[PDB]
Amino acid sequence: ADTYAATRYPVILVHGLAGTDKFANVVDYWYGIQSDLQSHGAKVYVANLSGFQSDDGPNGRGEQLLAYVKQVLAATGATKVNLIGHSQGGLTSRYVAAVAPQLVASVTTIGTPHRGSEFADFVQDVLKTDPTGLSSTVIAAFVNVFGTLVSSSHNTDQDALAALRTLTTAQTATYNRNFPSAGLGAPGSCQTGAATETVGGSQHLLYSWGGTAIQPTSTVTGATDTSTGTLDVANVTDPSTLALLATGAVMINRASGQNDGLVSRCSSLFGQVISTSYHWNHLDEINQLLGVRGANAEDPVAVIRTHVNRLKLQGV
Ligand SMILES: [Ca+2]
Repeated sequence: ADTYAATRYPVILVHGLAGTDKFANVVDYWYGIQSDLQSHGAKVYVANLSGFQSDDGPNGRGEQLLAYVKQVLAATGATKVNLIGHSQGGLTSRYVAAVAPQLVASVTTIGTPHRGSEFADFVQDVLKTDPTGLSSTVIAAFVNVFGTLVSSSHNTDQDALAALRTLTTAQTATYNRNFPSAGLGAPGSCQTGAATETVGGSQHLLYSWGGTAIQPTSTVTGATDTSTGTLDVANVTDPSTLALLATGAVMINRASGQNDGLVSRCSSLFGQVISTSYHWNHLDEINQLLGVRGANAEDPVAVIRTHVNRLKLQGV
């Protein structure tokens, strides 16, 4: 054990997707990340949140996270925390930094759709005419795969789609207006904002990164998966690999540009962007499923570890 990742303030990992900190009630959402960071001296706490309504609604994920943050502080005697969120967890983290600015030292978002997801938009369009979504082979595939990851549910296939409602372009637009952030860039610029923000007289360090495995091609039509080789085992041992190429292809046909299967490069930009060139799909970002990634995908565990050291070096 060493102190490479020993930050001053505790680290809270904030999940996204359908709910809780587990996939199918048994697999850790942040696969293998907590034990790694702890072996490097970090104090890590993993949030467990629920709900499909907006992050700022009554008893919504935002309020749940805020309550959790206060329990962590009260138990540790620490005065602030470092928030690291994935997918919707980046939106959740934003709520806490906005309503209790004095309790947050930094906000890092990984593959967060700050400006919405074109796939979430597509699903909303289809259910307007096929309340089932199944007339779409892409939706069927998405549901089949992501339905198996839902924890604590009696209708996992339904819940798999429910998790996309808050990620639409329209919903995030509303959220961004009610919860502005210096970390966001100007509208329609596909540029990031400021590296820091001063809120309630508290300074926050702002960071982000995302994956761009899915690239547009002139010829799955119109898209290619750059995370995998020719004959890649990740295409077999991880069912989310081809599922996210399919959803990413839909995104590209909806003018998203390069993406991770659910979040475009432009939508992910927030604060200081470490990189968006990682050859990752949305689940590779969190070492899923079960540590499986394509031959061209970088090590996500190493990437996160290096970032917690980065925080330490910044004094948080
Ligand atoms: Ca994977």
